[PDB]
Amino acid sequence: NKFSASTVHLEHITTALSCLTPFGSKDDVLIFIDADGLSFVRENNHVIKIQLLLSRELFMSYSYRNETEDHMKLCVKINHILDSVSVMNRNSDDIVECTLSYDGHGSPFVLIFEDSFISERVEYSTYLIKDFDTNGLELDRERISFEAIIKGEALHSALKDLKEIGCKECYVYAKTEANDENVFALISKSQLGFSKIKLPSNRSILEKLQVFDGDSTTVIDGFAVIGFFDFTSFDKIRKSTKIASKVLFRMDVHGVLSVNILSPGIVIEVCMLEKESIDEAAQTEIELLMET
Amino acid sequence: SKENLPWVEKYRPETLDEVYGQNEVITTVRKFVDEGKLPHLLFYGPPGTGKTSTIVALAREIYGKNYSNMVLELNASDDRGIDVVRNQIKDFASTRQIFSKGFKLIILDEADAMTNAAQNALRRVIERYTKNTRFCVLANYAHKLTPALLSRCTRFRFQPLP
Amino acid sequence: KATITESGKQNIWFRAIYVLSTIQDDIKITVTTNELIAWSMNETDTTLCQVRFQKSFFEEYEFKPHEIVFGENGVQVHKLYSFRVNGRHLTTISRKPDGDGIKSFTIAVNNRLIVVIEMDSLIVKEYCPQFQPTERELTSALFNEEVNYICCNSTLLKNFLDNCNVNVTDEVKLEINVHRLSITAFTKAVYGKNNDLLRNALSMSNTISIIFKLKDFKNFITIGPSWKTTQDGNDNISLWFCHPGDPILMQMQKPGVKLELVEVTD
Amino acid sequence: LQLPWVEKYRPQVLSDIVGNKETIDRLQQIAKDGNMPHMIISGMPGIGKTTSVHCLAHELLGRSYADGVLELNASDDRGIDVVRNQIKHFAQKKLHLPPGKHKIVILDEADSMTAGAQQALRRTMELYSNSTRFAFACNQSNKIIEPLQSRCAILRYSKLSDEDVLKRLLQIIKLEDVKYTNDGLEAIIFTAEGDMRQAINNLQSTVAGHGLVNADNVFKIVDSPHPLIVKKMLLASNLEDSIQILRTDLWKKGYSSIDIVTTSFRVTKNLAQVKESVRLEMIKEIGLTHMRILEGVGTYLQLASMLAKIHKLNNKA
Amino acid sequence: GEQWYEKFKPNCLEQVAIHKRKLKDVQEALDAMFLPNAKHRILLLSGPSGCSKSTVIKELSKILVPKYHKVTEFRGQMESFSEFLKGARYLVMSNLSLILIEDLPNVFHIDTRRRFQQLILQWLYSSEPLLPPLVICITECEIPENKFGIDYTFSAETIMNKEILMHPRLKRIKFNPINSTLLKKHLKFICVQNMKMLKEKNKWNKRQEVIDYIAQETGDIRSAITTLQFWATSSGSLPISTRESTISYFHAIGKVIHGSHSTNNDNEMINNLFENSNNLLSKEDFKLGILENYNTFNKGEFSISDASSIVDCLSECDNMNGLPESNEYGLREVRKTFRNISKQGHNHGTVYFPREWKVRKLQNSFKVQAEDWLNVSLYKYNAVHSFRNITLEFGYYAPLIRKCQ
DNA sequence: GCAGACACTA
Ligand SMILES: Nc1ncnc2c1ncn2[C@@H]1O[C@H](COP(=O)(O)OP(=O)(O)OP(O)(O)=S)[C@@H](O)[C@H]1O
Ligand SMILES: Nc1ncnc2c1ncn2[C@@H]1O[C@H](COP(=O)(O)OP(=O)(O)OP(O)(O)=S)[C@@H](O)[C@H]1O
Ligand SMILES: Nc1ncnc2c1ncn2[C@@H]1O[C@H](COP(=O)(O)OP(=O)(O)OP(O)(O)=S)[C@@H](O)[C@H]1O
Ligand SMILES: [Mg+2]
Ligand SMILES: [Mg+2]
Ligand SMILES: [Mg+2]
Repeated sequence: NKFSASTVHLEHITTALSCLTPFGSKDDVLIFIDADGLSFVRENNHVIKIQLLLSRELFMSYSYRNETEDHMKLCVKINHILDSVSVMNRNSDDIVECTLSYDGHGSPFVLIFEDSFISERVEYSTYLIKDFDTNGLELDRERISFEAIIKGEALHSALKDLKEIGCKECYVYAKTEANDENVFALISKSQLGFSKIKLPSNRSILEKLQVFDGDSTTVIDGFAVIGFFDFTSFDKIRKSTKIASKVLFRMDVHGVLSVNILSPGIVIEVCMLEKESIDEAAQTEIELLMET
Repeated sequence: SKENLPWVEKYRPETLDEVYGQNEVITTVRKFVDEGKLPHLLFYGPPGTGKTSTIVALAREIYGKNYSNMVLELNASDDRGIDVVRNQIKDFASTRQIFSKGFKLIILDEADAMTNAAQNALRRVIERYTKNTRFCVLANYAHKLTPALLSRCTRFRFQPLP
Repeated sequence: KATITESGKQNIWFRAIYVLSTIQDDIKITVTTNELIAWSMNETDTTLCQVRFQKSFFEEYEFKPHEIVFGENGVQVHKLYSFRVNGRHLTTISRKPDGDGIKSFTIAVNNRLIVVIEMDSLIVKEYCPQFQPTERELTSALFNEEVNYICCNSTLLKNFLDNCNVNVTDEVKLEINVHRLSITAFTKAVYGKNNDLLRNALSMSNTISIIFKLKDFKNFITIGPSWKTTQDGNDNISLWFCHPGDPILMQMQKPGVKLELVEVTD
Repeated sequence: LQLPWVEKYRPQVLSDIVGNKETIDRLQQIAKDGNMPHMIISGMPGIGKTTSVHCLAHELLGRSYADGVLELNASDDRGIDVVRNQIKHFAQKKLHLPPGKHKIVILDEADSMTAGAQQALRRTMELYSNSTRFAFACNQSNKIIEPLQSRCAILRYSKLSDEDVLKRLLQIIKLEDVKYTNDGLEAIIFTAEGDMRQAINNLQSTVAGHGLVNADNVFKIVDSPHPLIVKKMLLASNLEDSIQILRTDLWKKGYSSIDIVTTSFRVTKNLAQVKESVRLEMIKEIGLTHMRILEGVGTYLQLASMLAKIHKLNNKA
Repeated sequence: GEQWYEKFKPNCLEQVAIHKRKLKDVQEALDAMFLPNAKHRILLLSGPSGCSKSTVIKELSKILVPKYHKVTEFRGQMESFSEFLKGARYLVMSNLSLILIEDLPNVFHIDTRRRFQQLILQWLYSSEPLLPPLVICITECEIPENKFGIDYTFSAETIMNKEILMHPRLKRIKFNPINSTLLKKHLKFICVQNMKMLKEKNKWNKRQEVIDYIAQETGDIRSAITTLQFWATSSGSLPISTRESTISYFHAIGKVIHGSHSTNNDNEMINNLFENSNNLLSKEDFKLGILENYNTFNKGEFSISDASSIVDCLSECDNMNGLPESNEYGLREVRKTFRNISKQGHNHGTVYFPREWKVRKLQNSFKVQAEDWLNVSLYKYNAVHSFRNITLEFGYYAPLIRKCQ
């Protein structure tokens, strides 16, 4: 076997996979195996990209026997995996050991589950014909518009409050002041009218927040950054922020936004896409209501 | 690897110089892309004349390494229902480009096999989301296309190769 | 207007606004210097639900009717301001989040309703629903407090209401009989082409005239158990004059909230 | 990043719009007075209907265009409940407008919208006629139900004539400072056949691919419209000439047989200088050929046989 | 400003554009309803769009309610309408409010229309004391191209499945389009109301032909009022476009058979009929109508050769799998041959719907009878004979054999 | 477009 991994605590794996089910449940996940660990990436409509990474120390029997360039790809349907795993991993403290296997290329993804003298073995055939490779919605750190670190619980509560309101179009605000009264909020408009959820300047949920001038070194005060993001991406990310410790916000002048989720724990990084243009001249009325 | 493929796919053109016969169309589209102006090209002709090959070569020429995340290719093999079309193309066109300062090209192979409502939604998106997003229409049959689509899209005819 | 409350009255406020939204999609909210008035007139002109919030409900009542410039249609002479907003818009705003609490809530109007929510932590949520300033149609309230004596316990009545399978949407028949109130909830069977049962008759009754609605009655009684009333909080009342033609009158007295209800019978 | 000539020169005022002079003038008086009634605009696609509606709304509102319009298009969640709720919420708000001005709601491509949504629209207009107004944009008025057309004013749009399209072409040429020729402009008009957007696209292709606008360049970049060739070959007297015309045009330029059959059916339906019996016989033969092609027999021999039968019934031996 | 059709809303009963016979009929029906002995539980008033349906009930309820608000219009879902109907059930005494069902809820879905039907059946058969009056207004207008009833023609017969209509406690009064004389009188009333603005522009001297064209072109009073308002507001030299109406199912057959008086040439008439009414002329059970109605051109007194050619051409059209070209060819051939033979035409016969549903019902009855016969024969002993041979041998011989034994 | 019967004042 080229890749092998074993784990005893499947609660972490299943709660990490539950954060991918709102949109990634359909198909077309590109798992990566390397010396760093195990990673899953999902990208639909080329509008949002999610990366969930599993470290070496998470697995107990990581071997990774290879004699190549050390980068092998495989694409498997998520829905088959979810349907297979739904029946197992039942009850609590079932000490279900999961064994991962992949014989390089042309072999199905093999999962072995053992639960109280009862073993299971599911083979997941992959799809590697039209794999265009490369891909990735990456951004350069030399021109980051602003950086923000927020608590996971506050963001989860904000998103779960925003979801049921509606708000098919959402906005992201960034603002810094000289008196350390930093302003950060995710406002939106809906049929209800105007919805404003505000994250205060308290360091409990706004530990770090600075607005840059496109050089990632020159921090400035009194400058406003407007981010027009669709409701779909925020709805998809709401589940991913349900269980977390710290959430990192970072977008550049290009408008693409990278959100890092910390939960040692695993790291989840998601890349977003901004809308082409703001609706007419709305951004003006966003600030005009913000200092109102 | 190569040398193990059918000659139809083995000899697929990769550059605009590799497309023979339609010299006028190739020169016109080269002049269009040299000025950074893509006026919603529409390609019509008999099968085997090199429509999708020409658009693939053009996308390779004008983008290069941006084909993986800027070109949205839709065809008959993918579901093109009214809701699916409106959602997918609205999400693709409404989003701003990542880093490249160029128009976004969407290729629609076999556009004749879509419903009338889907074609109406597509022709509304063409005129609405056009600041950064362009459209390409490929179809061997024009009777199944809405006449409004043929008006907003510049029609190019692919003659049989001499 | 600026009315702020910091107590556990958010539950009863949300229950009342949900009742008003279920009765009518659009809720006409009229604010006066005396107290706070909220109501929603039925489409069938058979339901009049009145809820009153006294000045003791909030901690401040800084209302300035004379300073209102925009929306003079709803400003008429005790000067008061009237406006209407969608019930579903506000019910999803006044909801209590799961796993969290709200320590401060207030509602205000600008010169676009200015309503904000302040949870236990520092995070706050602000909403701007659209209202419409209407013509202080308080003649319904004039008929309501225009003005027998029946009193009974409310918790067993609420149990009867919520275990009677309101899904079939039957009618309620207040059978006073001689002395004991026997609450009944059944539907009337309908004949078919030849004595056929097009609609099944699900009848249930128990023993502890006039026929009125069932969801109105349930919504009116849900206000009681929602708020913990250690002091006062007496049971509901039922008032109705002779003949079934006139509507009925109900009142539920609370130290800070006044409940009224008018339901047209037959 | 240069916008195409179709979208770079979109008119912003009703004065720049050409075509139906009387209708444009009427729209100008409506904008000036402010009395905006419910309207339905139908006609040939790409003649300036949605553009005219947008220009009228802009001239009527000014600074109120930020909130005073709810442009619901075909490419949207055009259902029965969410659309009704959105229109109701739009109609249940008031803004600071003059008494002679009213809110305008634009529904482009109302033909494809579901009939239940049409009934919901009728309910919204009946309930909130005093505050907001509705402006429809479509190609034909047949798809709009009769009760909705009853509560509006219908303004049919005719095809743009030679003068208006030529004038617009001259203004755009002067704006772009491009050398042109009268013969080239005539060829552009002939290929457009009354279409404005198609004429602009053809002119843009001519100037990009060759520069100077000449008839030869226009004919090279784009061929003549197929209905004209179909009409030319159908009324040909001798069978040999019609056969040669159809071959050398359609098969050499690469036209699909089913498209040829459909165009011939449309031409025969719109034909004028033919008897009723001859027209119906030709329609029957067109239907037979269409069935043969749809089943799978769509070779040149079928088209040649169809022309032979048409000429046989024309000559009657 | 305010719309003319809303600003000039009628106040008295004489202002409503309603026929004297229609007004008397609706008055008598309502008066019968308001008595304690209710002959009709519900009132159904179908008709084309904008033929003054709702206003008749509005001013009638205005003038009759104080004798013994005005109406309770239901806003345009399922449980909401159920609650509305239940609340209307409890409005009988001291109010006497009429229940109006104008702008009925969504019926394009099967479930909502079915539940509407059971609600109507339940309220029609309710044996409860007294009765609140109820009026249902339905607009007859076919749904354009976007089955089995809906999406082909939206009318009273589409929504109600031949059970509510065939009820003793119902009075179906179909409404006709507004009369030309009444339309002219109402347009003249609007003009004499707007004398000042009429004299402001040069439109008073060119009024009679415009009024006549508007009255004779469309039968909708609201559309006529809107067209008059648009023409008066316009400076001039602007052609007027009206509300293009629809052609009924039998009207299409009449136009195909006899022709059109407005357009003598057949080609333009056929093209207009195909363009405006493609759905009606392309949908099934319409060629059957022509095949059953072509005999009434001269009460069956024309040449046999023309009829033979007609049916042969119809067979060729049916051979083309219902293509639009086939329909066009068949209609053109029928129109051409009737125009040719119309040199001697008088006393045309009446038209009827083709007897297609009765044949299907009889076929279903034959099928269920054959199934029962197979079941009883298989219960008695072993006998299988498929289905093809039954109609030829066992459909007649076995009944008489069983009867004799 | 067709017929059969009624409206309405000259
Ligand atoms: N101008 C050309 N010169 C040389 N080879 C060509 C040319 N055009 C097409 N081909 C060949 O034709 C093959 C298939 O052509 P495609 O462009 O993929 O299909 P198509 O011509 O677009 O027809 P369809 O039915 O619309 S997919 C290519 O792989 C080439 O080998
Ligand atoms: N009269 C005109 N004068 C100048 N440009 C015009 C005129 N009519 C159309 N155009 C151009 O054509 C473009 C398309 O016009 P539209 O109004 O979008 O077409 P349409 O009449 O709405 O029909 P559709 O969109 O196919 S349903 C406009 O943006 C203009 O650039
Ligand atoms: N003299 C008149 N007689 C009748 N209606 C009039 C008259 N003058 C104006 N109207 C208006 O014409 C309309 C006629 O109303 P109705 O036809 O009864 O409504 P409706 O039946 O719902 O019409 P549809 O079929 O839904 S479009 C109303 O809006 C009236 O205000
Ligand atoms: Mg192709
Ligand atoms: Mg348009
Ligand atoms: Mg009405």
